[PDB]
Amino acid sequence: KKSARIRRATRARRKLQELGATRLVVHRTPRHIYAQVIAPNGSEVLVAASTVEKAIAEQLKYTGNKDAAAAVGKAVAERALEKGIKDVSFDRSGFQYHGRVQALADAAREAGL
Amino acid sequence: KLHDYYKDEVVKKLMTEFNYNSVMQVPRVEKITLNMGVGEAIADKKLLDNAAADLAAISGQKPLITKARKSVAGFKIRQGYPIGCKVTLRGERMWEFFERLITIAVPRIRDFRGLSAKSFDGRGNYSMGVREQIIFPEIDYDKVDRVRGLDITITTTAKSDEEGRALLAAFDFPFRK
Amino acid sequence: QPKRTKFRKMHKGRNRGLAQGTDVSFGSFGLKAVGRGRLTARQIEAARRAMTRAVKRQGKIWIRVFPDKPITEKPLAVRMGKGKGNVEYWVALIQPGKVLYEMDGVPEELAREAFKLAAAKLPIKTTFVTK
Amino acid sequence: AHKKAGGSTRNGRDSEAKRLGVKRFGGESVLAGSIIVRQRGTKFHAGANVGCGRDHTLFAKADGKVKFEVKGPKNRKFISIEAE
Amino acid sequence: MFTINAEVRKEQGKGASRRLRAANKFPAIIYGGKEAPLAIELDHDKVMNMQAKAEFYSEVLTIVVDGKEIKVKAQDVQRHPYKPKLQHIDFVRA
RNA sequence: GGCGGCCGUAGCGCGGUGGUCCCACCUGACCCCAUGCCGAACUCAGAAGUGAAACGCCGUAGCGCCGAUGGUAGUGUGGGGUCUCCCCAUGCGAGAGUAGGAACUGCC
RNA sequence: AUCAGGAGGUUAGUGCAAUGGCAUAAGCCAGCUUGACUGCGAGCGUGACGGCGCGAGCAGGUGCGAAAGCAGGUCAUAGUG
Repeated sequence: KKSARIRRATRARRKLQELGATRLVVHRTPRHIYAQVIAPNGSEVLVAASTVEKAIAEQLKYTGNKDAAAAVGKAVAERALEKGIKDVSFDRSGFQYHGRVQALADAAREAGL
Repeated sequence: KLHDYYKDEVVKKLMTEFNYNSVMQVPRVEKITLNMGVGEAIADKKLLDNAAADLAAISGQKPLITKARKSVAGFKIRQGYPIGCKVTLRGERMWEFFERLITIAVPRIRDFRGLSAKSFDGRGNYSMGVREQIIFPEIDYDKVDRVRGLDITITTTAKSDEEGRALLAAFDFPFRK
Repeated sequence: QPKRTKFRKMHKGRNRGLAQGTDVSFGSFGLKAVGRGRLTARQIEAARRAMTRAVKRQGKIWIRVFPDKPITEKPLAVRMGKGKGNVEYWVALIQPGKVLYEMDGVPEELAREAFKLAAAKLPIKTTFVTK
Repeated sequence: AHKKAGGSTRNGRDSEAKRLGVKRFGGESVLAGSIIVRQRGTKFHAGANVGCGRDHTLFAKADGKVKFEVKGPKNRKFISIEAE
Repeated sequence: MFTINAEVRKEQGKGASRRLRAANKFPAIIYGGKEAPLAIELDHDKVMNMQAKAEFYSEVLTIVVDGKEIKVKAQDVQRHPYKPKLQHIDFVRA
């Protein structure tokens, strides 16, 4: 078969769909950072939390740094464990290393994922 | 300084009395290419030294020596011969060299004209024509051997002869008819 | 005979050519021939040149089918040399109900006598059609 | 050096390919069929090729690619007996 | 306004068609937007001489099938090969 | 614009119109970080100016693709004659032609 | 010759006689690096028949990568006794 438009952009991952589990997409914005736990077959979002929502707790500083990306990971993951999910793979479509995505992943494990 | 007003103030005015359109298209960023004068022929293994040595004073960084693509054609060319040697970069630099270039030192040469012929005809890339002896405020008056004279270009995406050059004569003079 | 062409070797030239008549207006007349048959370029010229040499009154005479199927022959012994292109040049394939020569003309038929002369040159019983 | 004389392929021998893998009985995770080498994706029964369709069935065993762009090269999604 | 008689195509087939053509009869299909298409059996002799008249395709033909007219216009006519005759003609309600 | 469902008739082109809620452009590069030669890439920051390239809607079916109502040539299959050849029975029917879909649907 | 812009699924190129595959690519450029590892099985060649080859595991371990993963030489089919 040919390479779908998505495969050409290599943003997706078929190797994580062969397992039949969930993902941990990490959206990044020059103002905010977002994370989700979408499941196969469309865009089924079970749990998610934005850095802007972190303010609801008691956030003061900017929401576009590293320490903020780690705070969101603990929130999205905490809510995930409350849902019923245990395992999850990391899905960072295009990005560098040691960036905010790594801090997001390291935060997810800190919760229990 | 006197360079910011040309992309917010003196850009809408030159698009109202004789244009009647939108806001964009006239005139952006994108790097500006600065070519060098053919160094070939002049002399032998040299000149390249005094080169990049003077082209690194008016600006930053040093030019790179790149060759062509190994593909012999219907011309006298071997495989692996340094030719061209071009390096162009920007970001916010190509904005000041449009100030200290056409303000001081000119008029202040020795026999400057004032009237220029119609360079281009049906394009965007203008033209130029400077001699070998030039006097700049960013160059020593007595210590430079072999005077250098490089041209000056400017890339633009115009569609008609008019509607253009009206921005050039908005800071870069003289230019009589 | 499996239809043929070239993509092989160059043979003789066309004994035909002169389409004749003016093509500023496209008509829908013709001279159908009941029965399929292979006609060589030469015989096509004799028939075409027969009517054209008779329709001096006017023109508008045209042909749709042309020879595009070569046929090689072999004279002598045999054991080295598929086939060369000799007298047997290109040949046209005519269908049981195909229109060959059609002349743009309103009921004033002065070429029926011409088509008759040509109808006696091609190996196939042809019939005159008005539509 | 270069090629010449236009044409289709270039004549060979007798095709060497089969169609092993009933995929309706016991099936160890291995190449189900034989025609063209090099290909992955299918981990179970995924017989799906342009046409009236394709199919396979029953056999619990992780992974099980096909031959290549032939008998249903596409990769479906899981399948086993009925209750391994 | 040409008035032609006709029936309905019950045994739709090449075999049944040839038995009609031998008796001077050919099939035909009529359509008209919301109106459901209908296949009828027209007279060969009549239509043949009527279709020869150019106005045939411009008139509002009054085809009386079995016991009632329909009023339609000619579209295209499929002629027969070996024997110059009518094979099938299309019509449109007008 | 946010938030869902159905979930390859959402391939690919093309038109109108709306929200300063939103969003790319754009703008600025002090710093984290980064380009073999070029913060263009990469990454960070502010928001003067538009909608000229998103998105929300909504108007054409070109072309790709997926379905539906109508049928000649061609063709499956078994008997007939006939110089070749052609015919009949029977299951379909080239390809052309008439139409369906450019989203659909809930909420703030 | 080069450079800048536009059109351009691709007719380029990919070692080799051709077909098949491929473009945000298995193509090009640059950098880095080097799995052409060891041991032992199951399977594939209507119809039994060896060497050899290939696809696919397991056990222990080399290279690169974040990792999955990729190798049993050069995209596959001639270059051998």
